[PDB]
Amino acid sequence: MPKRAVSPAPSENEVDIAGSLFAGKTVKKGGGFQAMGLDANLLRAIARKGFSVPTPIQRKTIPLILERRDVVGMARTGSGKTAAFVIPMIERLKAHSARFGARALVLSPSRELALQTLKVVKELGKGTDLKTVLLVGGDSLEEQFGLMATNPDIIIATPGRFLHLKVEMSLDLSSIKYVVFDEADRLFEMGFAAQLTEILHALPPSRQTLLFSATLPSSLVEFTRAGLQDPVLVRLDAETKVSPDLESAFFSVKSGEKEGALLHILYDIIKMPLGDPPKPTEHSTIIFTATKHHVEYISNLLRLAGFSVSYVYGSLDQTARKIQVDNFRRGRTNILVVTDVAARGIDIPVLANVINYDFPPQPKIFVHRVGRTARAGQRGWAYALVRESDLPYLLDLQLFLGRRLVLGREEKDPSFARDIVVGSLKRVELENNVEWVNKVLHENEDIGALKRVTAKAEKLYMKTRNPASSQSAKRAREVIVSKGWGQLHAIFGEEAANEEQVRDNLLSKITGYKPQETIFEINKAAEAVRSFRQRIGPRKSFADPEVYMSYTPRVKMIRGESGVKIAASFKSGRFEKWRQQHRLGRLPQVGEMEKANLVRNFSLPSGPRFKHKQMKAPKEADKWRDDYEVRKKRVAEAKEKR
Amino acid sequence: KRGAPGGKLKMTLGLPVGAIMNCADNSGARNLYIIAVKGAGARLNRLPAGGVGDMVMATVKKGKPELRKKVHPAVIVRQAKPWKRFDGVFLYFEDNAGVIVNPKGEMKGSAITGPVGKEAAELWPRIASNAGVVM
Amino acid sequence: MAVRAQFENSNEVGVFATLTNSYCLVALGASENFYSVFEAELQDVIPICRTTIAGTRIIGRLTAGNRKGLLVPTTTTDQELQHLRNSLPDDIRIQRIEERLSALGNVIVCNDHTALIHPDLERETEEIIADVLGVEVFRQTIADHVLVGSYMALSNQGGLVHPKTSIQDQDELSSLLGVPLVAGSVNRGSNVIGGGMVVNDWLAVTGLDTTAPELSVIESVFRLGEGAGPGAINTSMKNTIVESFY
Amino acid sequence: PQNEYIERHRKLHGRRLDAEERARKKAAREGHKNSENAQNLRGLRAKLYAKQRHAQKIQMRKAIKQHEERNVKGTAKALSSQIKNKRAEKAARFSVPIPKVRGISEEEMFKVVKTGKKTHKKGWKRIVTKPTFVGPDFTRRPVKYERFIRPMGLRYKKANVTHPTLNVTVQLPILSVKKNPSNPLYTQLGVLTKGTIIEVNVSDLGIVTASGKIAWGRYAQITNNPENDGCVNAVLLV
Amino acid sequence: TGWKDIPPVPTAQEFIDIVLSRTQRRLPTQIRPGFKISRIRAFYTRKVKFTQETCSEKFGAIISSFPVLSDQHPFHRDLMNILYDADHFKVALGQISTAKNLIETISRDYVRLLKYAQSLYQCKQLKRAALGRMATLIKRLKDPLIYLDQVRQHLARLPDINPTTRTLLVAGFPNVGKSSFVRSVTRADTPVEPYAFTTKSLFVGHLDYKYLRYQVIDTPGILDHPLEEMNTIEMQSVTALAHLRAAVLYFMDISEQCGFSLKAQINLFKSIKPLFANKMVFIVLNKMDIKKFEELDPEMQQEINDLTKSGEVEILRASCATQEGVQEVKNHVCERLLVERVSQKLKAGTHSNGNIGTRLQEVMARIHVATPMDGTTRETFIPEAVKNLKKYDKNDPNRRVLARDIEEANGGAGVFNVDLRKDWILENPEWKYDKIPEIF
RNA sequence: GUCCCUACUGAUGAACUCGUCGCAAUGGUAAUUCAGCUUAGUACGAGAGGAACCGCUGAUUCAGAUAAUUGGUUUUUG
RNA sequence: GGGAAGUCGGCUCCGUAACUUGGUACGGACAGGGGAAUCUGCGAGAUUCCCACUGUCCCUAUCUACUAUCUAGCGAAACCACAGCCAAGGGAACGGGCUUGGCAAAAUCAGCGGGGAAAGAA
RNA sequence: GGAAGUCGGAAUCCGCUAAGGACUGUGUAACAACUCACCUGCCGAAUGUACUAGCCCUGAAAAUGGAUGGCGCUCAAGCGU
Ligand SMILES: Nc1nc2c(ncn2[C@@H]2O[C@H](COP(=O)(O)OP(=O)(O)OP(=O)(O)O)[C@@H](O)[C@H]2O)c(=O)[nH]1
Repeated sequence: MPKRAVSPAPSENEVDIAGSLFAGKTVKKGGGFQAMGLDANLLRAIARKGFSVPTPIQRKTIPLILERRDVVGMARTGSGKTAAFVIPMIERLKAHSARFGARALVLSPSRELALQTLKVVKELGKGTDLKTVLLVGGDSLEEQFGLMATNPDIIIATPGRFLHLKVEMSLDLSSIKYVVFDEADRLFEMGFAAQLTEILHALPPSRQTLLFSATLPSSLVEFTRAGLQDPVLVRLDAETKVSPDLESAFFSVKSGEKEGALLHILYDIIKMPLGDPPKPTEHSTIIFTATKHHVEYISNLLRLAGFSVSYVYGSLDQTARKIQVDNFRRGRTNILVVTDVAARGIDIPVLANVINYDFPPQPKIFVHRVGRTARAGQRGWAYALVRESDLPYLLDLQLFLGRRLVLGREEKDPSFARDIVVGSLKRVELENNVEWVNKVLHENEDIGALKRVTAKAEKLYMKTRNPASSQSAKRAREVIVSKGWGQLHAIFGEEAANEEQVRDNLLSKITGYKPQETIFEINKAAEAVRSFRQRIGPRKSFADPEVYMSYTPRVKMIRGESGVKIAASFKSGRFEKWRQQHRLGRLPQVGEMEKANLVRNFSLPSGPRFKHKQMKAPKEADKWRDDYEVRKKRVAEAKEKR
Repeated sequence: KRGAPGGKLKMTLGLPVGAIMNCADNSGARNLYIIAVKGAGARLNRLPAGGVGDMVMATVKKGKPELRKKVHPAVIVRQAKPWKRFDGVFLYFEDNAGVIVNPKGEMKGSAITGPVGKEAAELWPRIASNAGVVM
Repeated sequence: MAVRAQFENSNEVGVFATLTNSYCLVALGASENFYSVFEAELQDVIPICRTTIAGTRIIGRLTAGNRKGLLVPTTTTDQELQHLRNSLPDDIRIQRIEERLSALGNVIVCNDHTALIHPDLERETEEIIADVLGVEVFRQTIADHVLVGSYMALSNQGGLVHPKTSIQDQDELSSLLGVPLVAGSVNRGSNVIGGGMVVNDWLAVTGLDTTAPELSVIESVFRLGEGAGPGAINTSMKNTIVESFY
Repeated sequence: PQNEYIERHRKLHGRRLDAEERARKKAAREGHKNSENAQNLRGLRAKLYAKQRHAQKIQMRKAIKQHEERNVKGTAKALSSQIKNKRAEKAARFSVPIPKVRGISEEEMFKVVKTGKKTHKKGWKRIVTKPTFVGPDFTRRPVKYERFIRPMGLRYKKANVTHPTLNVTVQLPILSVKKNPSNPLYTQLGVLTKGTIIEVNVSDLGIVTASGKIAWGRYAQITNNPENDGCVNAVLLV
Repeated sequence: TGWKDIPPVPTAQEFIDIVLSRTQRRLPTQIRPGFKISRIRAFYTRKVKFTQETCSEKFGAIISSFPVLSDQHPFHRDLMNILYDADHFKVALGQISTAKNLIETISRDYVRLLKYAQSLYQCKQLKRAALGRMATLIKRLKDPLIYLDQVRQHLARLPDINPTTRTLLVAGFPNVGKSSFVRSVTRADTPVEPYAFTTKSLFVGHLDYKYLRYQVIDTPGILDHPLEEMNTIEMQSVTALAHLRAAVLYFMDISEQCGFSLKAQINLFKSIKPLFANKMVFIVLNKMDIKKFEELDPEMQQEINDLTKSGEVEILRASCATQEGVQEVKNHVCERLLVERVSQKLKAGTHSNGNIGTRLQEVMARIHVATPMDGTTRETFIPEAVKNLKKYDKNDPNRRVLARDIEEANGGAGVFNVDLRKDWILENPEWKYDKIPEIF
C-alpha cells in the first residue's frame, strides 16, 4: 500500500525574501558579550562554554531582543540561532520567581530539536535557579503533571503535546512573557499551523516573540504578519549575494543521459578518486536532487560505481541522519546527495563542488544551494544539468542574477565566475557512461525498480512543480532554435572545439534536413497526410538616461497523538483522575508561592532517565518445575516487595 | 508477474494483514510488518492472511535504515500457529519469521538465521539454497 | 561436457540434483525431462536414482556425497533410505547423520579427496564425514559466506567459487584443496553456484539461463570438453570476460 | 520482424487458400446483410445506422450527378486569417509588463455585507440567472440595483459577430448593451437574450465609412439563445 | 526495447463514437422533469464531466505514448526526423494538446452554466451544446489522428537498434552485395534482388563471435551526390553511418557489374570519410569471382592502395555467391572491434590518479585463475565407458529409448506412473516388487 | 409542533381401516475464478522475447456435509 | 489484561597539587532494573526475547439493569365500522370492497426480519 | 531512386474503328498480367430509373410477475369498403 501513500516526503522548499517587506580609556566597539553588557554570571557561563566571538546571528539579534523588539531571523543551520535566543532567556529572567506561573515558552517541531534546545538552556543556565522543563510526546504524561506542579519558568515543548497538556490543565498563560518559534518553517511543513494559531490566541497579547528559520514560506509570512507586533526581519549577512569565487557551468543533457552526465562530471572534470578516502576532503561534492526516490537511485548507482557516498533525504531515520552527516563532516565520504530539505536541516561544511542534478524551480533555491559553498573566500565550482524543460528556469535564473548568458562557445574565453555558460558534454565518453548505465540497469533488478520508481516520482514532480514565466518560455524556445544549445561546452578545450566544428558541420547538415515527402507518401491516409502537410507548409537608444520612466523596478478538529481527528477542546478528565490517584489538593493558582511538599512529591528522578520500567511478580512456582525452591523464594520476595 | 506461488497445498494461515514478524536473514532488518499478501481473494470483512511459503509485502519496523525506506516483498518462513502437513503431522514454530526477497524470488541477504519452513524451501529454490536447517 | 537444463521451470539444477563420480540423484516430480537429460548425458555409465528426502524435492541441497559415500539428514525416512540403498551399489556407503544443520548439501562441499564444511558443524559429524566420504575435512568460510555447499561447486578437476571472492582467499583455497579455482557466476549473474550447478569430473549441468561466456568458464575450469584447461580463461577468453562481465 | 513483414510474408507464401472466394462471397452477401441490419437491429443503434445510410446515399447521388455532368461536358477564411495574424503580431510583440489586476465579484461583496448584516430578509438575494455583460470589474452599483447579483459563470465578454455583406463571422468584444426588447431592467443589467441590440467593436474588420474612417463600433443583434447555448451569436446591422 | 506498446490512435469519427458511447453507456440516462432541479443539474453536470475525462485520458495517452524526440539518442532522433517529418510530427502533437486544453475549458464553462441553469430543458440544451462542441473539436482533429496512426504503425514495425554496442554497419552503393553478406552472416531476411533499391530501410541482424553478441546493420545504399539532395532512403543510410560508433564495411564492386563507376565509388568513399572520422573502416571488395583484384589496371590498383595508405582503412576481399571470404572478413572485423573495445575499457578503468576501479578489480578477480603452490594435481576417477559411449542426438534412427519417450508412449507427463523399483539391484531379481514389512 | 389479522419461515394435524414399498404434476435448482506441470523455450520472431488445443495436479470464493486427527470450550464440578 | 491504529517511540562527579573566590592538571567512580527463556559443567556461568505515548478502536474481566418455555391455580389492559392473499386496471401522484386475471381445502403451534404509520408544497 | 493508364500536378487529342478511358479496380520495385468502361457472336421478349399510395420491420428501452379485459386468433377472431 505505501507506495507514495500520502506524498513524496520532500515536497518543496519554498522561500520568499519579500518577507523583508515587513519594514585607550574607551574600548571602542569590540563586538563583545561584555560590550553588550550581560550579567556577570552569564558572562562566566560564556567563559566556560567557549563561544569567544559572537556569530553574526547573535550580533544582529541579541541587542534587538534586549531592546525588546519582535524578531524574525533568517539563518542556515549551525549559525547559532539556539544560543542567539536562549541567551536572552536567562538574561531577561535573571532569577526564579516564587509566584506560580511560567514566563518563557519555546516551541520546537521535533523531540531532538527540543533536546538540543534543552542542552543549550542548561549549559547556559548553569548557576541560575531558573526551572526549565521539556514537553514532548512519548514521555510519561503523569510526569508531565508533576513537572507542571514543579513550576518551571521556561517551557520547551512540541506544539501538539503542549496543546494537549494546556487543554488538560486549563493553563493560565497570561504569566508567559516570552515566546519563541524555533524552526517554524518545519513547523508549517509538518502541519502544526492550526495548533500554533490557537496557541497564539491562548497566549496574552503582551509578549515578546521571536521566530527563527532558514526560509520564509508564504504561510509563515502570513502567520508572522497576523501574530507579530512590528517584526524586525534579520538576515545572516549575504545569502542572496552570490560569491564571486564561484564558477558555474551548465550542461545541456537529456533525460536518458542524466545519469551518464553525472558520472561524466564526477569522473572527468571533478577527477573523483574511487574507494574509501584514506574537516572535509579535497573534493567535497554535494548533489542536489528533487525527490527522495532520486536520492535513493543516485546514491545506489554511485555506490555501484564505487564512490564514497552518503545520502540524506527528508523522512530519514534520525540516527541514520546523524551517521551520514557525521561521515560527511569527518571526511569518510565525498558524495553527499540531498534533495532540498535534508540539506536545509543539516549543517553543511565548506564545499568544493556543488552539482545540481535536477534544476531548481526557483532561482532563490539555486542561490541558496550555491551559497552553501564558496564561503570565506574559498573558490568553488557549481555544475548544473539542464534539460529543454528546465531551460526556462535557467533563463529565469539568468534574469534574477543579472548575468550575461553564453551558449556553447560563442566566446573564446567566457567568464565562468561572471557569465552563465551553457554547453554540451563530450559525446564519446558521455555515450560510454550512458552505455554503462544501460548495462547496469539491465543487469541489476533492484536498481531497475529504483529507476522505475524515480521515473514515476519525476512525472509527479513535473505535474506538481511551479511553472516559469511566459518570457522565459519564449526565450527558451528561441535559444533552442539557436545553434548554441547543441554546441560543446567551453571547459573542454579549444582543440576539442577544433575537431568539433570540423566534424559537426555536416552532422548539423543532417540534423537540419527537411524531407520532401514522408514514407507514407513513398490511399485516404496518404491524401490526408498530403493535405495536412500542405496546410502546415511554411508561412510566407532614444531614451534620456536620467529621467526615462522604465517599465521594470529600478467545533474545530485537531490531529491528536493517536492520529484520529479530535476536537480542539477535549477535556478527558484525566487530570481530575490524576489528583484522584495522588490525593493532591488544589493546584497552586498562578501567582501563589510554590509548595515544597508538592515539589518533593513530584520533582524529578536522580538524573538519567531510563526508559524501561516494568515490575511483574514471577509466575507461581511448580513442584514439577526444576527450579521450584528458588522460584518459590523469588515469589515470596516479590510478595514482600509488594 | 504476480508473486503467487504455484502448486501449494492447503495449510492453516497464521500471519494476517497488519502482522509483525521477525526477520531471519542477515539483511539488517529485525522485524517486518505484513500489510498485504499475494494471491488473496477479496471477500467482505475478511482480513487476508498468509502461511509459510506465501509472498507478502511488508515495511521494516526496525532494523537497517536502508531497509526502513520502502515496502519490500518477503516470503514468510516460520509460523507459530500450528498447521497440518499431508503426512498427517500437525506442527508449529517458536515465532513468526520471514526473509526479504525480490519479486523474482531472490534474497537480499546471504544467510538465514534459524530454521526454514519446508513449504517455503520447496516453493522457493533460493531460500532452500540459503537455508541451513530445513524442517 | 556442459549442458543446460531446467528441473521443472527453474534454473537452479543444484537444488534438485546431486552429481558424483559413481551415482546421480534426481528429484522426483511430474515429468521425466530432468531425469532424461541426466540419462542422455549419463547413458547407464553410473546409476541414477529418483529420490526424495523428507518428502522434499530439494535433494540436491539436502544431500552431500562423493563416489565413496552418501550422507543424508536424520529427517530422512527409513523408506527413502532403503530406496537409496537398493538403488545404489554396495561400493557406496550411505548414512543418516543427526546434524542440527540438516541442509547437508548447503553445509558440505566434497570432491573425492577433500571436504570443506560449515564451521559450526559438530565434531562427531566431522569424523562421520571424514569416515564415510573418506576425505580430509576442513572448516572454511567462502567469501565470508558460511554455506559452502551453496556458494561453491567442486570437482577433482577444479572448482568455481563465488564471484566476489578475494584473490588471497582464492589462492589459499587452491593451496588447501589442490585444484584450480576461478571466481565465476552461473545462470546470468547468480552467486549461488552450488544451487545453480552440479558438476563431476566429466559432466556439468547448469541452468538454461547460463550465458555463453560463463558456460565456457565452467567447461574450462572443470576440464569438460576437448582441451578445456583452467589457463585458457587467462589466455584465450580474457577479451570475452572483460567485455562481458565488466 | 523489422519492416513490412506481413507484406514480405504475402510475397513469399501468399494468402489463405480460399481468401479470395471468402471475400467475394462476403461482398456479395453484403446486400442481404444491409437489409437485415436495417430491419432488425434497434435502439439508438438503428438511429445511428439510418443517419449514416442517409449520408451515404446523399453522397452517392451527388457523385453520380456530378459525374454525369462532367462526362456530358467536354474568402471569409482569408479575412479571418488576416484578422487573426494581426492580433497575433500585436499580442506577441507589442505586449509589455503592466500592473494587471481585477476587483472582487458581487458574490464576494454580498457575502461580506451579509457577514456585516445579521438579519437576512427572506429572498433578499435574487440571482440573475441569464447571461450578462458588465464591462468593468470592481464597480459599485447604485442602491437601486445593488442587490442584483450577476455571476462570473454567466458573464460574457466576446461574441461571434457575422458581417453579412462581407460574409464572415469573427469573435469581437462587446462594448455595451443598448436594448433588450423584453425588459428595461434587463437592458440596464446587461442581460443578453435573443434579438438583443448590443454595441460591438468592429475595428478588426477594417470597415471604411463614407468619410473614409474605420468603424470602431456598430450595432449587432443577438440572434441566438445564450441561456441555452454557451456562446453569444450576433448579426451586424450594416 | 521498442515502440510496439503505443495504443492505437483512433480516427476522428471513431474517437467521437467511443467518447459518446462511453458517456451514454457507463452512466444512467433517465432523468425526469418531476425531480428536483438540483438533481437535474447534478445529472447533466456529471454527463459533461465524464465526456471530458474520457477525452483527456485518451488525449493524454496519445501524448504520452508517442516518443519525445528530444530525449532520444541522436541516431533515433535523426531517423525519426527523416522518416516522419519531426516538425510536422510535433505540430500534430501540439494540436492534440491544445484540443485537450480547449475541451477542459468547455467542460468548466458548461459546468458553471449548469450550476446556474433553471430548467430541465435549459440543462439539456447546455449538455448538448458542450457535447457538440467537443465533437466539433475532434472533427477538426481528423487529419492529425490519421498521421499519428501511420507514424505509430511504422514505429511499431521499426527495428531495434541499440546505439552503443558492438556493431557492424554494412554500407555502399546498391547492387554490391550488402544484403547478400547480411544474410550470409545473420538470419535476418533482407530482400536480395537484381534491381537497384530493393533495400528501402535499415535492417538489423545478429551474430555470435567468441561468445559475444554482435549487431549487423544493413544500410539501403548511397549515391554519389553532395549531401544536400539525398533521398530519405540514403539519408537513413547516412544517419546510421553518422550516429553509430561501429565498424563500417564499405562494399565496392571492382567489376562495373553494379552499374556505377569505380572512380565514383572511391569518390563517394572520400566524400563520406568525414562521416567515418573515427569509426573503424574496412573496404570489402565483392564479386571477385566475377573479376578478381589482379585483373585490373594498375592506376586503379594504386588508387585503391593510396586509399589504404591513410588512417586505418583496411582492404579485404570476398564473394557472396561462392561464400569464399565472408567468414574470414567477419572474423577479422569482429576481432579488431573486440580488441579495440577491450583496450578502451582498460584505458577507461586505468584513471590518471592511478587508483584501480572497483569494476576493473572485479574483472581482474574473475579472470585470475588460482593454482596450487606445490603444483600437484588430484587423481581423477573417470571411467572408460564414457569414452566408449556414443553422443546422444535426437535425429538418429536407432537412438537410446529414453524416459521421455517411454512416458510419451505410456501416457503423458501427468499420467505415466514410474516404477521406482525397476532399478533396484538386489541379490535375487524376483525380490523386487515385494511389500517390505514396516510394523509388527 | 398527532397487540392482533396477514405475508414469509419452519412444526403438528381431522376425515379416505392401519401399515409397508413406491411414482412424480408442480415448485426450487449451483457452482465460480485463478494458478502450476506437460505441450515448450515449441510455433512465431533480426533480436528481445514467446503462446495455444488435448492430457495432468492444486488453490480462491460459494454450497452441502462430517468429527478419525489437531486446536478451542468444561457443571464430567472427573 | 490482551490485540489493533498512529507516532518524532523501540537499539559528568569526588579526593590530591600548584594559579587567582573560581578555574587549572593528576588519581578514582559514573556514563540500571524487572519478567520470560535457551545452552555448558548452583557455577566471573554464556546466549536469546519484551518493556513507549496517545483526546483512537476492538476483545476479555468485574459491577450495575432489564432479561424466561410449559404445567396447576389465579388472572387484566391497550385497541376494536366490517374485514384482511396477490398482479394489472380503475383520468382527480385514491384503494379494502369494483373489472379480469393468478388462484384458492378443516383446526392449529413456534419464530419474525415485510404490510395493516405518516406528508402539503414554496 | 524508380512511377509505362492505375504513389502524385495539369491537359486529356487523333487514328483504327464494331469498340475501346492518355483509364474503373487488382497487381509489379518499374514492367508484365488480370479486370472494368465500350464492342461483337450465342441466347430470346419484355425490361429498368426515379417517385407516389396501402400493410409490414426499424425509427430507443430500464428495472416485483401481468395484461388488445382474459383466453386465444394468421385465406383471422387483424386492416379497408
Ligand atoms: N555473382 C554474384 N552476384 C552477386 C554477388 N553479390 C551480390 N550479387 C548480386 O547482386 C544482386 C543483389 O544485390 P544485394 O546482394 O541485395 O546487394 P545490395 O547492395 O543491397 O543491392 P540491391 O539489391 O541493388 O539493393 C543480385 O543480382 C545478386 O546476384 C556475388 O558475390 N556474386
